[PDB]
Amino acid sequence: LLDDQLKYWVLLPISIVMVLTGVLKQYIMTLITGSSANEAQPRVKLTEWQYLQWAQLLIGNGGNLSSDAFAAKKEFLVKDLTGNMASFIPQTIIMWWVNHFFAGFILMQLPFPLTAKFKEMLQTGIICQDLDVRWVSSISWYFISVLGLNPVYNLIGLNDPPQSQVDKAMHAMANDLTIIQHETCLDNVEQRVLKQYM
Amino acid sequence: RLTTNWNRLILDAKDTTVSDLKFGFAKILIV
Amino acid sequence: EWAKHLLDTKYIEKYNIQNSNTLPMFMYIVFQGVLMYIGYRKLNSMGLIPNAKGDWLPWERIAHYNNGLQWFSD
Amino acid sequence: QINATANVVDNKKRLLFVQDSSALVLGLVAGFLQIESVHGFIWFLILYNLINVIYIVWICQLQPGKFYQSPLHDIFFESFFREITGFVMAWTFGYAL
Amino acid sequence: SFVSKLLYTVSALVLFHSGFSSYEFHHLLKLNSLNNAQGLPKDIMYETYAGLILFVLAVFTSFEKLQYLPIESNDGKIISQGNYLKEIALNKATNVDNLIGSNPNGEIIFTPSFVDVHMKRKICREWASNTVK
Amino acid sequence: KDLVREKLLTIMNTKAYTQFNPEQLLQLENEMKIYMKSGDSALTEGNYFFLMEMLFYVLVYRNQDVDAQVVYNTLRDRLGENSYKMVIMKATLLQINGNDKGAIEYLENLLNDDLEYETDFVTYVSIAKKLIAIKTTSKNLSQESVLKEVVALTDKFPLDAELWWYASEIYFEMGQFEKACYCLEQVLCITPFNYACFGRLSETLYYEALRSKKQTKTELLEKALKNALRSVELSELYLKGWALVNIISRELGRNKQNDLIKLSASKLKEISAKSNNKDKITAELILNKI
Repeated sequence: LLDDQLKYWVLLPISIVMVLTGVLKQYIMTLITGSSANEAQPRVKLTEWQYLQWAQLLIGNGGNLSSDAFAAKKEFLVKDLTGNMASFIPQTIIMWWVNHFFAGFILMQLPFPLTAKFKEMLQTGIICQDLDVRWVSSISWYFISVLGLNPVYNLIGLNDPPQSQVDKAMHAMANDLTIIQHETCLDNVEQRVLKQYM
Repeated sequence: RLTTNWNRLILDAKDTTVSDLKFGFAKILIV
Repeated sequence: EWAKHLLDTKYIEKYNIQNSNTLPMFMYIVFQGVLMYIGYRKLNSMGLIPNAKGDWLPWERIAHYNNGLQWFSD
Repeated sequence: QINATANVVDNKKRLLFVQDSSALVLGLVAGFLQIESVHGFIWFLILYNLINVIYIVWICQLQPGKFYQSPLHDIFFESFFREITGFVMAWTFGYAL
Repeated sequence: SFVSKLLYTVSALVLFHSGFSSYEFHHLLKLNSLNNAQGLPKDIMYETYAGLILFVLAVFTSFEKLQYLPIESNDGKIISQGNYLKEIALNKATNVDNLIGSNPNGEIIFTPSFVDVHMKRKICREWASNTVK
Repeated sequence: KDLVREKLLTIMNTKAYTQFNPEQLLQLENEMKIYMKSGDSALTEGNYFFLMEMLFYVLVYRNQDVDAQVVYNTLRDRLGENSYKMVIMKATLLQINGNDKGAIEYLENLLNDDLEYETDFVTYVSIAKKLIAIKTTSKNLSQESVLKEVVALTDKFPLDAELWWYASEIYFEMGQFEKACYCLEQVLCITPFNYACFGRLSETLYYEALRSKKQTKTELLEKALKNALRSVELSELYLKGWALVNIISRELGRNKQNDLIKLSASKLKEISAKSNNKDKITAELILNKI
């Protein structure tokens, strides 16, 4: 075959619109998500929330290096305590767009041999029945675009309950963290350091 | 190659006549 | 330790009493593999299988019938 | 217990830029060599892995560990379906010339 | 001017010119074939391999051996690690910060809020004394 | 020269200016302004305004201060004055411009307007910090400053490690040296890998041990060893962890620690190598003195 100089008006617009549409998508998604605060509510509830977070981090952070100081905390603890839209919106709409404006062409030649049923779906524009395995219509180039475009976005540069009973649940975890795990540090540090830095 | 192509290197206008001959439309029919 | 080393090299006895708050195993791979089974079985085997005879039509040999004759004619 | 840091977030990400930069110039060279498919795939693999090892040679100073966790895992097979399809984009667009 | 961004531009452009060269030869490979009833890649290939190797080279020099200065001093005293990247082990990563007199904990150590309000008053008085100094 | 911004990136995050000599601080502001005005390339807007206020606060730290008004007026363009920083800049301006206490009461009702949580928790955390910083000038110094911290600290925000760290200083200077150990443990609770709370938590134990009984002397020294060794796992050339290990080993000097003295000496001589600046003077002083 001999396709004639439509490489300007389709292939470039297809890559170009994918580039702009995704860059816009990241800008739009970033715009849509705004917290701008936690809330504007009274003082107390965030205050005891961060107390709860202090307990939570004590589970991870402070529950390792406190062989002497483990028990001293626990008295205190008990007393003190007690996008899919981003997928759907752009790309489905532009499937309609491309089939609307770009149809009924053989746009290019993929380099690789597909199987016949790939050649079933891709050429809905053309109405030949034994054309070839390799040639493809316009919409196939889109089908290759969406899954291959992550390097482009990198290279241009872009990047990514009950109020009281749950307190009792973490008080039960305060009870659990007493002797569920007493971690072996401030005992093996001499062994570990002599094992290393030689 | 550098010299000849740099001389080349130093908008659409949709002209019909070259299109005809490239696709073989321009032909002589001997009857 | 411009000042901490200096404070350590000499002797210091500065302290007093203050209130101070008055503070007091191959299962994982066996498990995961069938999830590779399910897509190939259910959808890629919809119409997209190699090794069945319809995939070699591009590679099918060109039957040679005459190979020494022309049959020019009207 | 080997310590891990948020430092790695940069250098890990940094590596991606090298490979993604090495994955859209590929495809174009394949298309300009005007190639069939399986020749193209083997060409892709040999250039891709030579780029990977020379990256381990030069940017990394022959010390893949001490820069990444699971380093032998990550240089070869991580981000491998993240860029093979980009290579297909590059290869289709190049071979149309 | 260092060679990396130069090499990016010349490598993209030499690939672009190899592109126009291959445009002319390979468009006139099948278009001229139409004149022959559907009837030098080699130096094209050699200049292509030049372009690929040079672009590969181009990417490397955008990565430099990391080189640093001391925070407290005002002389140069340029601190070289002889290293390209930044490592993952927290102990020696903490090293490369401690070559500087800095602490990524930062504010917790220094407590800017209490210190500053006295610091500005006394420091203006203090340097006013040091103005002879 | 883009290498300059690296220090600036440090100086915003580290507040390195805070403990700088006015001689080198004056150098710093001069060295800054040339790159601030000249090297305007390739740096983010957020970094721009963080550098711009850090110019303001250097200038207030400087002995000439009229330029502070310049920088503040140029930086007043964005987000008005409601963010935490412009509350800081206006308070320190109103407090320095005439040496009038006024900003506190204009800030006082602000916290009574924070009763609705009109701003984020970190904001009035910092307001609590800087209003106390004002008040310790109102009440020029006392131990009850910490008692004031308690009504601000144990009631509202344990999470700020800076508060417990600062409280440690006032306990450590003349107060009981044991509650600093608890508070520094709490600092460890907040952040896993503070390796200077590690050195300090051992030093406060050592100073406590200097005034304790013999069995408590050995007990606290042994705990101090294991805390200074806990320093070492977070860093190789950390001058203060290795040094404090070597110090209590100088005090004790017993056979296995004599080997650790040899290892610490190799590491401390590596530290006292000239890769490090000025700190080497303190490191070498203790190395070669005894």
